Amino acid sequence: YSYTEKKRIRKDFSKLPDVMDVPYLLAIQLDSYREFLQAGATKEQFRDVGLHAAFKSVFPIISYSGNAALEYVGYRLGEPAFDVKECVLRGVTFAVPLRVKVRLIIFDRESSNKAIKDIKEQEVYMGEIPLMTENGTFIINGTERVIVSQLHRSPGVFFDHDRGKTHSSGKLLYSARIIPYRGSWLDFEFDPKDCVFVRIDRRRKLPASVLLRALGYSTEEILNAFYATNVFHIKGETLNLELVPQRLRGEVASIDIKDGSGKVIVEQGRRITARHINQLEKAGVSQLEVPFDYLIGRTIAKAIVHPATGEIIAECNTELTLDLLAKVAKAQVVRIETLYTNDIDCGPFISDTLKIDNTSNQLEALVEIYRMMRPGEPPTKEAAETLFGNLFFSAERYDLSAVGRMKFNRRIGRTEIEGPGVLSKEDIIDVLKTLVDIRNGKGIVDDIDHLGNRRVRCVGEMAENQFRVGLVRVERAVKERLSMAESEGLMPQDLINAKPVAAAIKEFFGSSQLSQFMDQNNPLSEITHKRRVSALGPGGLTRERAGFEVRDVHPTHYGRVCPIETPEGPNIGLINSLATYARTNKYGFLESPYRVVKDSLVTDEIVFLSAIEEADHVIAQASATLNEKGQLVDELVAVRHLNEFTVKAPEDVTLMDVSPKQVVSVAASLIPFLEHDDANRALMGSNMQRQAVPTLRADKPLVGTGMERNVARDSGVCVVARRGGVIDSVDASRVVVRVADDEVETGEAGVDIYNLTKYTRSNQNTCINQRPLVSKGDVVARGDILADGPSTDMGELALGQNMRVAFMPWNGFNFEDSICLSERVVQEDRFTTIHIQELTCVARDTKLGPEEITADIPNVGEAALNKLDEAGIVYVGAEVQAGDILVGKVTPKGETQLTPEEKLLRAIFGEKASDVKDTSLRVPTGTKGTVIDVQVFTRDGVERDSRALSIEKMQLDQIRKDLNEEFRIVEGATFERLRAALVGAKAADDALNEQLEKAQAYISDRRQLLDDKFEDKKRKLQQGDDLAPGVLKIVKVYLAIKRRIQPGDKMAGRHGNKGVVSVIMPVEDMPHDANGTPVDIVLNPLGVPSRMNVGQILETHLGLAAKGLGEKINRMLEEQRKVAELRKFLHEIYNEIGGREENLDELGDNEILALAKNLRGGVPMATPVFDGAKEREIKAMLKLADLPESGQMRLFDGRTGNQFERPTTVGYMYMLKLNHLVDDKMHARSTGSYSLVTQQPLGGKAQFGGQRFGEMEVWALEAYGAAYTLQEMLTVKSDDVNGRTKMYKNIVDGDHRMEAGMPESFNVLIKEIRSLGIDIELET
Amino acid sequence: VPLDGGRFATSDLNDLYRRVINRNNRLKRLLDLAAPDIIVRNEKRMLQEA
Amino acid sequence: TPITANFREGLNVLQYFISTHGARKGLADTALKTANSGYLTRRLVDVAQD
Repeated sequence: YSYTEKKRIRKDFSKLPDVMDVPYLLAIQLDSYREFLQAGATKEQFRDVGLHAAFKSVFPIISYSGNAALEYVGYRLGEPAFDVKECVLRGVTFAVPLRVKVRLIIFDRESSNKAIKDIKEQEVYMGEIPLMTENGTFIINGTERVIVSQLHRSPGVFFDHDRGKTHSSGKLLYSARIIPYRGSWLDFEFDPKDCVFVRIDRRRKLPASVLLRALGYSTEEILNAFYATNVFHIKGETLNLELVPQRLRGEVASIDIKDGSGKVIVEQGRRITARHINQLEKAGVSQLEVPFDYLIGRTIAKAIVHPATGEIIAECNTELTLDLLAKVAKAQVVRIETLYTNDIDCGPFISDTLKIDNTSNQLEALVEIYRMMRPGEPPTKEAAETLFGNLFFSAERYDLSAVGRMKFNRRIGRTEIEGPGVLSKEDIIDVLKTLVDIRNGKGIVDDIDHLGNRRVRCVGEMAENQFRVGLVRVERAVKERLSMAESEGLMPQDLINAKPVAAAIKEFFGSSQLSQFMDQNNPLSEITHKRRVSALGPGGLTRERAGFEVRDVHPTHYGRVCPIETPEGPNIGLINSLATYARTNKYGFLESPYRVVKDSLVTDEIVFLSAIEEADHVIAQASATLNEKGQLVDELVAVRHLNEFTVKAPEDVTLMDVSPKQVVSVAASLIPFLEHDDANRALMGSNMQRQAVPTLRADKPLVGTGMERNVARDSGVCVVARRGGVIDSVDASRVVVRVADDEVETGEAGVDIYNLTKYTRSNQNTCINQRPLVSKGDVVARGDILADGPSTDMGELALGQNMRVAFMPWNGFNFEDSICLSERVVQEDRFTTIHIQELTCVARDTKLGPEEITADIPNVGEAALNKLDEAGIVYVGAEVQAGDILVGKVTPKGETQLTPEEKLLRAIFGEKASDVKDTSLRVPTGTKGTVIDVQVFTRDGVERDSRALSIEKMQLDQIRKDLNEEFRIVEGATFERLRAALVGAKAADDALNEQLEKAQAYISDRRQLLDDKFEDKKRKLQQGDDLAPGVLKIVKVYLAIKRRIQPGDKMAGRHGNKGVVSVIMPVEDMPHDANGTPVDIVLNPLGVPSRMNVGQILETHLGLAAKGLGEKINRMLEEQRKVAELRKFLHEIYNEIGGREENLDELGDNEILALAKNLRGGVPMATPVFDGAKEREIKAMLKLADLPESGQMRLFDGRTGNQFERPTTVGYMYMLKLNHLVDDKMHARSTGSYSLVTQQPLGGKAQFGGQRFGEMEVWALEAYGAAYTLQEMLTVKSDDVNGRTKMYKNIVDGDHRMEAGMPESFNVLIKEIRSLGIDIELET
Repeated sequence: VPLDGGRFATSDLNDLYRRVINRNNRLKRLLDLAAPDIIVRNEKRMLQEA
Repeated sequence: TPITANFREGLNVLQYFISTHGARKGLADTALKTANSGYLTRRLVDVAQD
């Protein structure tokens, strides 16, 4: 029971006990990047991921035709350049120095330990680490950025089953695909002619016999791997067959096998059965008589060379014919060799493909594969043999990660958990053995949608791979330079180049689709964007080639991936957020927590289960019948056995869920009564809370889900007290707390300054401020909330505001989705927001004349001189509007060529001619605001103007007053503790003098540190920034726009109910009750049946009891009731309904008046996403507040005055406001500027706004009988220079006429088609 | 069209026309230098590829 | 096994996961019909203009 909960208590209706608390919502980003840094310095550095792994693979350098070895000793991280607050204003990207220690080992290239030179030099500033902040955001060029996770395929082997798309051969499950981590991939496909074919990562077709010959195996060795060998001998009846009872199972015999010394087995035309199978084991016969006609279908395994003849009479792996017996009979070959064959099962599919290809020799197959990858190349035997061996048998250009070796052993069936990265010869032939088994009917194809086959990357894995591809470029350039140079002639620092390393980091944060801008509107959008994992980007499928399997949900997404949270639009299913209890595995898979269930009771042991291991155990439901003994009392409980939903017995439960909210995400955990809404509205409701704008007044919702408190602490906008203690002094700008003597060090105990940030320009042009909520004299602890950020109220997330809502069609204003508002919603300034716009100006360096920023400009009126200062910067606090100038920038010009019409104008004015033009920055049309801050930037070496000294002086004065204030607190604290130690002065002594000498030396240590903390800060402020070449001074002015709610704005709720305000009606026309309380928002009740959201109505009824009970508490305070009477009323609320009840633990007088004043505007209610209150509990709360349990009441009209016939539903609903203002949507333009090649109107400039007349707009006009209108908006209104000029003059005179003209878009096609040599007779 | 900063922009077609003009002048000046057959067949292909 | 409860009485954690299979497939089709119907009306209007 902390201190922040003593102000506002939220009643929860959760009836299930909590077993595991919600972990850190950003644990997947902090722990993933911590392994990349590895700040821990021990003897054995744990190398699993990060830059330490790349410094161990490419560390040894094998110099060609030389002896130069480089040994990497280690690395050391340096101190940051600037602070997190100084980098956002200067743009230093928060770089981190990278220092590496390399050892130069020289040798005489003699493979001996002679003349060994050991040079140890540590390189400095080799690279720049991003060094993200504590919240997980990256600061790049002063802009906040994040790194989203990537969901791609896991490295390994996968088998596919084509749906008869090759040749309509039914079902073919022989599509084998291997996807390694790095390098080319090899795929095995089956031809429609029952022939195996290997495919390299290129458009080609290679036979399976060439892959076995290139590996080194002959035709006889490869034939033994496909089919087993058999034995045969010619004795007795000219032959003897080795009968195997297992091979003859399921094979029809058309021959006589009556051998066995008068014992018949199978007659002619009899199918062998299980009864005939058992007849062979009891007899034990091994030799049978088979005619020579049956052996024709068989084939030999190896070549048959008789020693008496001396020549090869039968080739290896060749079919048998009638002439082969004639050669074998005369040779009398006692030993006969053949291969296994069976038409019932284990068909020889690969045996027929070996005879199709001419793979006679192993060296002939190596040059054939090299020709397929490079047609027309030189046919060299030594050159082609080196490239093939370095493709699938070398560490270069082929790297298999540890996550791929573990997955490859599980699919094949190997018992080795860890394997080598380079593929072996046994691993290549093992894939072909598993492919032919799935074709015969042994095994099934794998599924690509299973989470066990997918892998979720992190920010630490992408940074390590992008750093390795940049490190190999600097390692290769240093190898070609150090090998041809002497070790004594070349310095160790100049041997390596830091250009490819520093360039790879800059391009990763500026040219990658994953690294994107971070939307900063509300604390809910900050956590959702960091957790959001996408499937697009490098090494993943795009939006077009996805299809329908990737864009669908799989039953394995239970507790790992949110099924309901998905951004609508073109990318539906590709981007999906994680779950609440989602945790990454050791290899990179997703894991979900589960409880251990025994046969008698449920233990408290919580284990994290993977994806592939969840198919064995039976996962029960999160909510089940509990008899207060740990055993399920239900007769049937909903369980999941193998990716299916079915009821099972309670005696078969092995695992149980932790919480029902482990399936939904963080954004979906904030919608109350989610179990009553549809899955379609839950997806749209999760987007309305994401695009929310923080209002001016933050009000906590009356109904919540419980996750609104744990979502503001994890966000970085809230100020959390690190060290608990007594608040010494609090202000609107900073909060200073005094640390207690218990949780403090020996020196500098009470040193903690919390500086609250003011209104700054966010990424989405929204204000961000922090307000204190604690007073002086209140003790705090670790983890308490001192100040809240935007959209936060006392630690609870407050996106929008609440008001009285009704449900009735009011004069058709709420037609389909429109919302009708009253006048009190705009009079109280509830939805009034604050927008912050940034305007920047840069002083270029023209080739004509270089000039800096000067305030004196020619051709200006006296109205601009009063507002503009003498330096050239508008004062802070003026009402800058459209047409007002911000800074003064002169532009030199030449060759004016004054026309005679201009000479007359310059004479009637009297002023002299000025050639310098005025190109100063101004406010765009339709933008009005107030300047709140002005920032200036001066390059290094330039002279500071009168503006750079005004802000710099005010900044150091605030730091000095803040440092002297903290110095006064620690000064009085050291004297108070010293005066509380000795006895009082009246009228040992040596020990007290040492304490006085220690106190004199204590204030000297803080004084010596006072100047060091003040000298370096003055050094950073006086140091100029490294701007881009070609700029002299860059100034940035901020404008504050207070946009009020107006008709046309977009407003929505939390259940996916969008709306546009139509008319702001007065307070008299709104329907009121008998007491005289009018409603503010009127909705449309016709949207409930189609858009099925029952939770929206249950929220309105529950919201009435929250505000209804708040009026009784506020009215009870006005009667001056006793404190003992208020504690009874609070006990009738928390300790009456089912759920959590907390009371009888606070102070009598102090805490009662504090809760009664905070709960006077509504009692906050907590309703879980799946443990919500039933209908009987909602009606019980209305009975306590003396309200009708039906939730409906008849309202009186304000215009006609008559009472309505049917009762309407009233209540309080939490509404939001989306960032869809009409000021940025309304546009209009009559005449503007055009381009050069095509005389078309432009857009995107200061003045713009136009609609593109697409092709579908043309077919709509052709459907009518309109002909003059279609030709007007295609020839006259556009692409006509002389046409628009004469048309504009006809409108001013008052003559509506149109000329034919010529479209400018057609004259371009004529000139471009004539340069090709084609003649066009346009005139004719 | 020049833009801010003293810089200007050139279309991709200006580079193609420049490549075919300079190679045409290299062939227009090698008509009286008694060029052998080894180079008179390759200098024509430089213009055909342009 | 069907879903016994309804929207008023409230769905379970496992019963709500079943309704997501049909909802996501419905939201994925409305994003593809906008491209196929727009492509179908372009081929039919190009043959019925004259």
